[PDB]
Amino acid sequence: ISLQIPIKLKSVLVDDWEYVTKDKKICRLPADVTVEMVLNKYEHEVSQELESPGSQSQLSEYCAGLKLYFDKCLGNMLLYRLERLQYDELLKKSSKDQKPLVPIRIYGAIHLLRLISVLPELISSTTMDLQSCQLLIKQTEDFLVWLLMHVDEYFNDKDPNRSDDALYVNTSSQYEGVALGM
Amino acid sequence: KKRPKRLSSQNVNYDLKRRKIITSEGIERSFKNEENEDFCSACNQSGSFLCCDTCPKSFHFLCLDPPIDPNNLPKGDWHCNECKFKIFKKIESNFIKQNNNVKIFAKLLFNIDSHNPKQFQLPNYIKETFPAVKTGSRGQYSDENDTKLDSYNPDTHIDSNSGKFLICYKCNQTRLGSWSHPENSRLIMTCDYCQTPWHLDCVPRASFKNLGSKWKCPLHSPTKVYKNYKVWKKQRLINKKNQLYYEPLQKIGYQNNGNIQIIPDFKITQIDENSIKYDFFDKIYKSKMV
Amino acid sequence: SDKRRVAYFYDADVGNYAYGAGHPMKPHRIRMAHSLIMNYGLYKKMEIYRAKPATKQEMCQFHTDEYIDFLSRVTPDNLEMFKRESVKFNVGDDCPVFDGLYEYCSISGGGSMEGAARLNRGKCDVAVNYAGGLHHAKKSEASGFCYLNDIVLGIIELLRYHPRVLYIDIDVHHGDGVEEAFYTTDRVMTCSFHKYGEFFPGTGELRDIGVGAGKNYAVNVPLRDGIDDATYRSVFEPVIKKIMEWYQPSAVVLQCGGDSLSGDRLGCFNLSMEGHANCVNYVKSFGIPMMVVGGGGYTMRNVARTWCFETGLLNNVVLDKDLPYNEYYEYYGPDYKLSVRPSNMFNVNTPEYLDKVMTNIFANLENTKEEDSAEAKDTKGGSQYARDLHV
Amino acid sequence: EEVTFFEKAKRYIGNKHLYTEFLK
Repeated sequence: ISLQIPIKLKSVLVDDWEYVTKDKKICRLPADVTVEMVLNKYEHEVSQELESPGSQSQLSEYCAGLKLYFDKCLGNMLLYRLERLQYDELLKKSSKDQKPLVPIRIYGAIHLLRLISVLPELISSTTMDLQSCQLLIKQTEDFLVWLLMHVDEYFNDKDPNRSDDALYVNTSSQYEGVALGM
Repeated sequence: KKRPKRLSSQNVNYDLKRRKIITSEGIERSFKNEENEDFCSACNQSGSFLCCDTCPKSFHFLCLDPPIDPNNLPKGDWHCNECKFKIFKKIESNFIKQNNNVKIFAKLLFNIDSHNPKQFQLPNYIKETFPAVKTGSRGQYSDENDTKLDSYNPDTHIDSNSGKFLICYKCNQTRLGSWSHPENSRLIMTCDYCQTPWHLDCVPRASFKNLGSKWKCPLHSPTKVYKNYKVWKKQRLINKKNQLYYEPLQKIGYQNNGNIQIIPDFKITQIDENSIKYDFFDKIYKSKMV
Repeated sequence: SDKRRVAYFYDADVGNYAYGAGHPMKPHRIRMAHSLIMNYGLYKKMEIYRAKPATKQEMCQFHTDEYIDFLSRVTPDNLEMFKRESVKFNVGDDCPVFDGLYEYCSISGGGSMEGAARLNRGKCDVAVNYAGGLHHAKKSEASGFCYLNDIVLGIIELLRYHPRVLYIDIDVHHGDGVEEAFYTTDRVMTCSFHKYGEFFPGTGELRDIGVGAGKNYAVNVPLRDGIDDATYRSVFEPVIKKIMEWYQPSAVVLQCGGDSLSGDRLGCFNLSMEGHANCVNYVKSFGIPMMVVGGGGYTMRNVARTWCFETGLLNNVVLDKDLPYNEYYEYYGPDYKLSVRPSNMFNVNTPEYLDKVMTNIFANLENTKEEDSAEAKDTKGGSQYARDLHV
Repeated sequence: EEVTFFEKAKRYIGNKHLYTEFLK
């Protein structure tokens, strides 16, 4: 049921939690890397490092299912109380130019890993068969193993105080006051 | 003989407060006769809420997947995410085959509007892997956070743990002073990690802080040492089945970027002091040539 | 020391505003300071000036458009519907709203820009603005338990005539917004005296002296719970002397905050009349252009006493302790004397700590070396004098 | 010489609560 989150990525999640709550920092809205580019890197890299007996079929199927999962379940479990007004203003800007509300291509890999970690919280409370569960756990473990090597390129240790490539924008006093107000 | 209760002046305002004498008259010749809860089910927080009838909970105006500004009220009565399906062959069988390429996630996508939106909480197998991380009151990252006479100094210069006196590191003077002339007394705050004594004059501090993050004595490793650049953030400590591991086999040009448990995935390697001495002299020598 | 032309701007509407019940910070001290000045016979070497209300599009010079438009639209009858902008700028939660809020911000900003313009045209060497002094707020904030930052509104209004601007904060609850607004630029140097303990600003440190061009050019000193007059002299004279010997400013903005007096609601300092007078007296001694502004003071007697004393000495006259009869005759103390007695409360500050602060400050500073703008449109407002000398 | 640092630190710090942090 519970997937083997590596201890490095657990430290990454705790660091993100510290940045969000204690350090009061939120992710870049116009992030240079979102879920689209990390999955593009997945399909560009992992395809040629293994044989092709048909695993690409359910591999791409799981990638598409994850992409669909990241849309509706983003506004359900994700968005720590600081990020609610940034979500509101993002959807307002999307609706300003009549663009459809598509929030998957906005948030980076931090929210992707956060959604990955929150899977056993709601997987257990439904009629969901173990036969697909074992395969999903194994391939997600492969996903975390791939992310391990890519963790320095994707979650590089930087802060939003002297450069703009830290994948983080710091909270403002008005934004901090109004985000935790309502 | 102040006598304040004797005089009340009930004809006008009383006790800073104003009475109802101003509102007791209505003669004017101007017109010339022509349930809910304190907490929340999403983030366990208190604040502005929307009234509900189908459910006994309360939600914030900015804690919804389609959030709405409080000034512009929704038309009619607003309902929660699962309140829409609360009033209303299984639909799962047709929903699985209704769409393609989502088959392994069809059941997961089915359950999206059947439950309320909520703030994110770390699962029950992530935070406890590091013992330094503990859950907060409202969801904070808890790592280290929780004008009279000379009598402050005896309450601080004596801990009653062993009946001794604590001496500062920068200066070997406790400076408790004398009762007759207490101006020479200096306040000392102790560390919350190693209990190292410190005068308030050696370290640039001017007050005692007891709410918020605990004061750190500045004799430890930096947490965010900056050297484009590098932001070191440690690798924390692991108490889950001794996962941190201890493998001392090289201790040479180790290049383990710090994070050593000195003795006489994640890997907190073991180091000795002889290796630290040796590579310090090696670095000193290589700096001498350059 | 030297003879100076002191200008003082007062608006009668500042006095008749009450922030709320149980409110320490309040504007009524300004009217009694004005009454004490008027009844002390200081008009012989003074001119009275009327503070015009601040024009909307020139008020936006510091703050954002929506913040100013909200302040002109805020009132107690619609604060309940104004929830988003109420909690976004900390308005109504810690600082409650009241009738005539926008009027207060308008007249305060007008008085500050009036002082800045009088500095610009140079007819008056020193401008005194007790009506303003709101010095805790920010661009889109009402934090620090105030509503505006009119000093930074007046500082940049005098930048055109004065390239180098020096600001001093002497009271507790220092100028978070003042040093924040002029962080990265060397043109304005912000000096502030405050205590490390938690206050309405909360900010202030010994290592946050500047970034960018303003690096090493915004000195903050963390003080302790109450300073004696001699220790404050020893911590004030060398720092300001080194600043004027190194920075070479062409203007001085002095915050005459009464919050650091001997006994008020939130203050924790122990300076008497001598201690508070030396702050203004020292920075007067160089003769460079000056702008005295005051917003501090939680107790009326102490802040009115120190403001009357400052108004007295600033014109180089001997201000006696006796108070002439006025509308507030039974207000200031039992003996009715213009002297704030220093309380018998301990001196937490250390001479060794002060020496350490001096050494690190010197080692820090050794490395370094709109349709109405610049206008003084107002009225004298001295045709009618409201001197109530009859019981 | 440059080998006296060890016993200098042993005399000065003494306790291992801080010496190990000094080694770090």
